[PDB]
Amino acid sequence: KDDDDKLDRADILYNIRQTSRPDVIPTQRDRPVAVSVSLKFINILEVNEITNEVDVVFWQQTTWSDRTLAWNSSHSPDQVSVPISSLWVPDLAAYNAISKPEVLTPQLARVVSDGEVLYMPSIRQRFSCDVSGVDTESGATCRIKIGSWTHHSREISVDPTSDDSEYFSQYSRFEILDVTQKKNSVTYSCCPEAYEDVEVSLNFRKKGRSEIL
Amino acid sequence: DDKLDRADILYNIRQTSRPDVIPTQRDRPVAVSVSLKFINILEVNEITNEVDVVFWQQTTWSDRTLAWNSSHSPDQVSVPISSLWVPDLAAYNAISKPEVLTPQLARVVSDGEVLYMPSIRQRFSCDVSGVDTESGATCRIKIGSWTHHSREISVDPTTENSDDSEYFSQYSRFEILDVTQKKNSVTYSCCPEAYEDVEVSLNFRKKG
Amino acid sequence: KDDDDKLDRADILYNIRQTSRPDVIPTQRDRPVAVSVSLKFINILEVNEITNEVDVVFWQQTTWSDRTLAWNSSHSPDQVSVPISSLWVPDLAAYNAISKPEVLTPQLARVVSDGEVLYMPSIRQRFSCDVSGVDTESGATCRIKIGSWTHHSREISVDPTTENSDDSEYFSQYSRFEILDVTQKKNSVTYSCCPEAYEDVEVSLNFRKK
Amino acid sequence: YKDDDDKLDRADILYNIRQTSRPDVIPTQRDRPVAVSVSLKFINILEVNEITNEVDVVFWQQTTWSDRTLAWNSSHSPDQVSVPISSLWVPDLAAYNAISKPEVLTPQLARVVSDGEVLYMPSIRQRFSCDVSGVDTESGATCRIKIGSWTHHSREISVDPTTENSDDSEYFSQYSRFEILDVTQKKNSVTYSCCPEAYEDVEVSLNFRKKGRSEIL
Amino acid sequence: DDDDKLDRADILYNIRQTSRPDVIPTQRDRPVAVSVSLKFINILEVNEITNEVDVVFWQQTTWSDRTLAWNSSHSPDQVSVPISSLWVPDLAAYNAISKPEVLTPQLARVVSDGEVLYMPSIRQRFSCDVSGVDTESGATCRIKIGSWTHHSREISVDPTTSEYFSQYSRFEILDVTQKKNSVTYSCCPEAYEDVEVSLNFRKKG
Ligand SMILES: C(=C1/CCCN=C1c1cccnc1)/c1cc[nH]c1
Ligand SMILES: C(=C1/CCCN=C1c1cccnc1)/c1cc[nH]c1
Ligand SMILES: C(=C1/CCCN=C1c1cccnc1)/c1cc[nH]c1
Ligand SMILES: C(=C1/CCCN=C1c1cccnc1)/c1cc[nH]c1
Ligand SMILES: C(=C1/CCCN=C1c1cccnc1)/c1cc[nH]c1
Repeated sequence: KDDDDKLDRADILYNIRQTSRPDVIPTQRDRPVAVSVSLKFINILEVNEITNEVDVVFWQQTTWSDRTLAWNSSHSPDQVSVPISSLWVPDLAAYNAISKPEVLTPQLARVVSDGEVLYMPSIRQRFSCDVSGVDTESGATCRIKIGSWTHHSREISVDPTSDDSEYFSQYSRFEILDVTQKKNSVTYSCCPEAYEDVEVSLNFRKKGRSEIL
Repeated sequence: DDKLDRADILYNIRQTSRPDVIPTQRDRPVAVSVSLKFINILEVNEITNEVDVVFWQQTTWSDRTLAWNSSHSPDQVSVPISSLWVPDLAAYNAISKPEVLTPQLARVVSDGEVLYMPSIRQRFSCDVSGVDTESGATCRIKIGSWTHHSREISVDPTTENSDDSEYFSQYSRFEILDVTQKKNSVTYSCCPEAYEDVEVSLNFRKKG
Repeated sequence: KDDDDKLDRADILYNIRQTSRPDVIPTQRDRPVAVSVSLKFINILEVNEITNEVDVVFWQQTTWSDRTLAWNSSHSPDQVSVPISSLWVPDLAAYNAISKPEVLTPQLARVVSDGEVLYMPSIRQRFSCDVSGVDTESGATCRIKIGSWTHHSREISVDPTTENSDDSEYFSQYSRFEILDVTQKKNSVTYSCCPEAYEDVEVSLNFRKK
Repeated sequence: YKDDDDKLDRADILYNIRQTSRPDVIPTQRDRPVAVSVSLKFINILEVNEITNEVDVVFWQQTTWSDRTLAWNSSHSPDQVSVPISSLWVPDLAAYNAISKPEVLTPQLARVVSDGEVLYMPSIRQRFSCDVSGVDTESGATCRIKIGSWTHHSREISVDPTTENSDDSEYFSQYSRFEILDVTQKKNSVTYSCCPEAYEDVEVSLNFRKKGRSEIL
Repeated sequence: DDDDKLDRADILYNIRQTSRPDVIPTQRDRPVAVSVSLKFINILEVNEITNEVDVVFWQQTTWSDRTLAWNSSHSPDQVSVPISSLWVPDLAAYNAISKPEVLTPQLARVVSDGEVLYMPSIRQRFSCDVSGVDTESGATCRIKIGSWTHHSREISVDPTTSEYFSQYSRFEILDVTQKKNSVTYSCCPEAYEDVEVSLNFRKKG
């Protein structure tokens, strides 16, 4: 009932900008920042079986908490939209991306009165992954690994939260069999740091395939 | 055309404008009217079900806090959109960034109405089958606020049906049979919020 | 003889930045701002007769006046270069452009002591226009329509030049195409919905494949 | 390590770095050149054009140097923080044979270590003019990439390799059309007969080949 | 003294206090003398159908601004400076058909005597006669570089009075000339001083 009180929203934005530290990780209770990531695939635009590359569009549902941003919403809006330039956002990258992430949507996040932040850009991006079997019944399984680029596991944990039937375009030349998203840890022989990431396994295949029976 | 009046109006708008806060008046959602006027259909890819199009995105809404008495001053001024709140519209089936081809200025009217109408080039995933037939193809584009649900913003059409004869290029390979624009509400199973959108059905065919 | 007086130039630039209102149309008295636009074609890069599209490069000579910027040049520079971010510039758009105007050149304008402003970017841009006849002796005639995007005729008037040429001084000798004629006609656009009229110049590019 | 998640500590370190940092001045200590270490970890080879002698590749550019004025005592505070590169001096590296801008695929953050070490490792997609002859043979092609400071000569910046040899097995995509045989990185000093200054660069030699070189037809 | 950091910071501070990035550094009420020399690095994406060519070149650009000079008897002789802190000539390739792609860090060198050197590596496309590219006589590209907005009374742009070209280009250079040229248009009285660069090349073989 108080959502549409403009002055209240303006004051909330003011409060957020006073407290927000866009360049500092919001670690609370001496624990790493728990970042949840879930990709909702919207389309598969191009796949190349020779080069093992895919071109896809997905909604990157990204959530985390910063309780320093919280406010009492007993008589004020429960949520507001905030430009991400005013907020800290996780420095996520896909390890096997071969193009820049192209953000297709307005760069606004939602901040909830309990301090939860939700940012969900629609991203088009190209990846190097296993496209073998895309023209078969069992299809291909393209794996995409996403994690913090510069923050190791003691600082940020990136965690997962389907056939994406609610999201995936019915007009794609491909169809999604299954999308699994699992916790994964990465370490390199040179160095002690581990990186937490989510491994997204996209199992898909070409629609209306012609087979030899 | 009184320059000092215009400068003062712009000053006033910038003193009052809150570019990041939705202009909810009373305790109601912001009513955003959107109407796409198609100008060109550049490419139609039957292999991939994709279209590349150019359209004017006629967008209007009110912010009465911007209003002024224009009895003896200009009725409207042009304002850079960076000085204004503008709705965070996005097309759900866009597969490229909206490319704005025109100067990023809005008109503000002395009654507080704002008109923003970018020319946009953008690619979409949609049903392209039938494009070379009498019935044509019907490509549906859903547009709405990306982050504001129905209690905060309503996105509504103006003209429900039009052949865009005043807008669409006579030199295109294609012709417009009908552009239908209707209110549409989207909810996802995961969450309670609804998003109020305009569903734009672009029915077009290859000229022959 | 005072053009290269550096302190003079710095002071002129200072004065312009004190006076200039980059977001307000420089209307003088009770009249629209008169804007002249002349396209000088450098090249025609690609033409598609099936889709009726062209890819061109041109110098967009744009002139207007803001008398509030004028100064007494009797013992100072006649002109200076000014970043366009410091100036009001006409919000011109090509109504049949199908790509963003790509500016190839430094974004500087000239301001003359009498208040004339000249901005002439080199632009690469694609258009939807009539390419029919490009392979004939008479060639194709592609019309490019340019006017203010948000200012109607009471606020900005776009006045065509009286020039008639094949742009021999500008156009690449090595283009696959040849320009037969480039002309401009004043035109006014109105839509049935609304009373406002928008002034434009229609630039007619008559060209053919060599 | 126990203090890594102390948020106020991190904010204060960032403030300190921003008070001390001179983003446009080389961090010369004593009167010695800034020692810049560079190591390219190749991830993908996207395109190899045998007609034109061009390659399009993705690599992680591991770049390290020291600015001891940024150091702090981390006995009871975070050992490292992430910092936007706009707040830091970064070496003005360029590849002499690049034919496209470096496209940075990742967030533009560096790590600053409490001893003053800085680590910046962007993933970069870039195109190069190099020798691709032999890519379809057993011995492969060897594409050499020369990287150095664009405007600082050897008295001001030295650009040196880290690891001499590797097949990048931990980094290179197993799904590429190509496979890496060896990546060698050597110091190289370049002077032009016109002028006296020398530029101290790294020559990166990427020896790679197409998989499945024996085809039917 | 070159690697004295505080000295370098102070020089940068001094340059920024005196630099007027938007005002031409005309001295003695004479035009700014800008010297330009292109070093060709590569010839790429040559299209014989469309008569277009990509070139990569280092654009060696020098001029002086004596107000930037300092006494370097006990301090650095030279420093690197972001070009945003300096006036730089507004050079353009008048005839180019693509945006210049600057491939290198946008830093200039400032010498203690006030000399400035800026040398971007640039990739850019041009309209050229490519018809003879596979013949002994070859193809020709003409590139005209000058100030975009400053005429000859304000800026003079003159040519400076195998080490660089890629050994892996498909093409080889037959000749390069870089000549003083003054460009005037029938419509208007101003002349623009430019360097006319003629690049003659052919496919190897
Ligand atoms: C660096 C990694 C691995 C995980 C991805 N990000 C980073 C990173 C770390 C720090 C700064 N920038 C990027 C690395 C892996 C081996 N040696 C260095
Ligand atoms: C999010 C949606 C759906 C409507 C489009 N915008 C949003 C959105 C909402 C909030 C922030 N950014 C985008 C969503 C989440 C689960 N399911 C859909
Ligand atoms: C708007 C037009 C037509 C001329 C082009 N610019 C505008 C415009 C006007 C105002 C703001 N932004 C663009 C329009 C509206 C209905 N019919 C045409
Ligand atoms: C310039 C060189 C050497 C190659 C690398 N960088 C530079 C450089 C030097 C200074 C500023 N910007 C670039 C040069 C000049 C004549 N010959 C070579
Ligand atoms: C203008 C030229 C020719 C040389 C290139 N720059 C300019 C210029 C001059 C002023 C501002 N912006 C560009 C010109 C040529 C014929 N009529 C006008």
